[PDB]
Amino acid sequence: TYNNDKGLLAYIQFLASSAQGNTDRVFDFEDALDQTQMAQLAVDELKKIPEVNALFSERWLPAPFNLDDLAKLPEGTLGHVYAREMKARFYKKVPVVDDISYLKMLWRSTHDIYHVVAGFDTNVFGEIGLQAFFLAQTPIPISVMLLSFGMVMISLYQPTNFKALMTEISRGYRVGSHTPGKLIAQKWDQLWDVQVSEIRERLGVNS
Amino acid sequence: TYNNDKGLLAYIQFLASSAQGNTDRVFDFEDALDQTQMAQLAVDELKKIPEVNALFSERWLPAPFNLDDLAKLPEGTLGHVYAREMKARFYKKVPVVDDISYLKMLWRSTHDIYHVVAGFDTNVFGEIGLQAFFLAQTPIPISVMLLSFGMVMISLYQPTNFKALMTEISRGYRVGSHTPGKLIAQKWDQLWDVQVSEIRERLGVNS
Amino acid sequence: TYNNDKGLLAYIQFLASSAQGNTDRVFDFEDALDQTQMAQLAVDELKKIPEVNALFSERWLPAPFNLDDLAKLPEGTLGHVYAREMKARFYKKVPVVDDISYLKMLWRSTHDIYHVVAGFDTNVFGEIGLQAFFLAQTPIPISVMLLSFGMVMISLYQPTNFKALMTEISRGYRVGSHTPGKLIAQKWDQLWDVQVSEIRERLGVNS
Amino acid sequence: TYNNDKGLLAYIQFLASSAQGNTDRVFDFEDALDQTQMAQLAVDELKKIPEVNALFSERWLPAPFNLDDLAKLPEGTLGHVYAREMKARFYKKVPVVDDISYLKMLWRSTHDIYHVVAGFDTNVFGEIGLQAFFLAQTPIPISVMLLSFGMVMISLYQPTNFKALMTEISRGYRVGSHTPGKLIAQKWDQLWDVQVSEIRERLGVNS
Repeated sequence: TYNNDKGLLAYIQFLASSAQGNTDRVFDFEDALDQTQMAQLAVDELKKIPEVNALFSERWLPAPFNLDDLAKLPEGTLGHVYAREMKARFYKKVPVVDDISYLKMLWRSTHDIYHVVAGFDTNVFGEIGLQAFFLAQTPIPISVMLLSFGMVMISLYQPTNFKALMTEISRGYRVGSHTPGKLIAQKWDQLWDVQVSEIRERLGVNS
Repeated sequence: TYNNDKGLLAYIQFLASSAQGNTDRVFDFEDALDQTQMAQLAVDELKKIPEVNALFSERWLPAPFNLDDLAKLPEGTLGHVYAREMKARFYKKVPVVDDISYLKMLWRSTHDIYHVVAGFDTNVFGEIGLQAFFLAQTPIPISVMLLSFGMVMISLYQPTNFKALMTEISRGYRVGSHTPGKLIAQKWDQLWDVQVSEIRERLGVNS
Repeated sequence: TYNNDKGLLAYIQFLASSAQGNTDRVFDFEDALDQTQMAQLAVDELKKIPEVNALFSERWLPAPFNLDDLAKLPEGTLGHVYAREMKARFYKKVPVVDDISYLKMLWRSTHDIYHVVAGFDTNVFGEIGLQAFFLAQTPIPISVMLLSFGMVMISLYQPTNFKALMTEISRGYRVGSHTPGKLIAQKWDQLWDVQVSEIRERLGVNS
Repeated sequence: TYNNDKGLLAYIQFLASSAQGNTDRVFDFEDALDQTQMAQLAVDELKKIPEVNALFSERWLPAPFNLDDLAKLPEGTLGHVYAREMKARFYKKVPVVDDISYLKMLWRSTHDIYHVVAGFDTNVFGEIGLQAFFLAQTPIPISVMLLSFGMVMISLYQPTNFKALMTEISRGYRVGSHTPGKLIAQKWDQLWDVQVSEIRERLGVNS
């Protein structure tokens, strides 16, 4: 019923293209994983968590925001932190037709907020660190693929930075494993005016 | 000075062949990684640990053993445990010409003993668990490649067993990170007559 | 001095992506072949034919045209035929910095004219047939890659059309081998007002 | 009903391994193509030629021979020529269970004789030329794959020999297209005592 071999072909494509813009390569890969068994299983397991199943039922997606208005919010709030680093540094839209296309949209609309709450950098290691945190909480295909990819590309092309990469991966997974409050379960558009330290405390980043 | 692109080609070869005996596929892959920068770096970092550098200097390799004589040793000894499970279930030999060909031989001669001391099964998950333990202690290219491979092949082809795979990977890395006594640093041929619990205690598997 | 392994990675990327827009995939591939030895050798061999070496000296590229003005030319002329089928059915620009970036631009600016003079369809088989005609005359890396790709993708995914593909490939090569007048050597912008039958006669398509 | 994606994975495996014994790599690849649609279609099309369909009915395979006894035959006979060059320079056996396993065995048992009758060298280019002759007569998946592979590996890794490769490929295809007597249709074990010139005349190599 599922074409997993096309998932492997998509991963081989991803590894090979990266050995030669960069934002669209991940979207093309993500799309190729929709046909796999892990795509359906991820949806089946997320729908087992009540607050996540509610978002699937509602088809919840964050309200549009103006970066300039977010920047005008208090000093340590989610809005201010996100906007300040967006100006210092938006995705491929798909029609929501089923559970898989919904999860894809929920992920794309919200995942760039994750690293600010989780406490990871916008750099390569920070992004691999964040994936390890997500995988520890709620495993989805792209997170598994991006972790393996990360490990392979750093050890092959920049092995002098492998220890650093493993330090972020282990920290990410460890912290994510001890965070009961799932990132994916949050209605982010309602947290722009809330302190980042307060959000971390609500999710129980320490715990 | 290093051909890393051939390392990526070797990994793509490995992923693709596995999607179709199995022992020789890993040896061919291992050999293809000798040309990479990570191969040299692994040697450079291992030689920084005194007891490991001594084995490189000596060109230490384990003495030949007769499985029947090992089985005749006491109940809980390394020899007895290894032999009992070998009979219930030997590799590609290369001439030792340099540091990389030495490490390859040391690895091949001894790595099948590792899982009995580390406490991992001979199955697929047990082997991926063991790699995570080794990577936590002394990172070498094959261990990184086999971890990524594991993660990708299970999530693509048997995703219903991904949680189980992550459970072994995390346990492996966690235990390995808390084991000061390096597996690679041991003169295994001198431990056949020593209790497994005693070896685990010497290496400080708990710590 | 050349990275050929990256050429193989580009081909693997191309095959794998083509097993899942389509115009940019060929450009990305073409670009990845610039680093190979065949890229330089193709330039070295083309520069051995005087008429071609003349365009390399001038860094000749076709003058801009308005499709509506070309359509207004007499019945059987190159301009009229091209425009009529363009309306019934433009590329990635690169700065001309050397002979490889030059040949890439010459190819992209002019190759869509080739099929009208050569007599091949705009469809998949017509394009693979045209590449066979081009490889018979003046071999360049993309033609070789596009031919192999063609053969592999049809035999793997649509084998019921393999006989038809081999009919276009052999016709293309045969006709191209018997055409002394090289396509690549022509200053196309000077032939818009010339009959297609006259151009075919000048190039000696029969011969 | 067929897994074509596994055929593509097998080709990617083959290309990548060939960028680093060599006899078994082709057999593993050949085996991976049995699951494709082209495998069945090749059998369906071969069984449409009566002389071939006769061998499919008998599941004909050549009788065993002693190389020393073949060498003792007259000067220009098939036996003598084959044996003389075998001594100057045998395969993976599979149980014949269906038409695909049959064609695989017929191919492996007899294909080394082909080059002596067809007039191609035992070298790399001679083998690629022979496959072109075979594809012109009776197309089977391995020939298509071996042709594409050939073209890609020479243009990527030894482009200075591409002209020579295209000379053998076009000669092979041209000669094969003009040979009515199919190689695959011959009961070779009955021709050991027949002159090579006589066999070429019977098959109509010129025609």
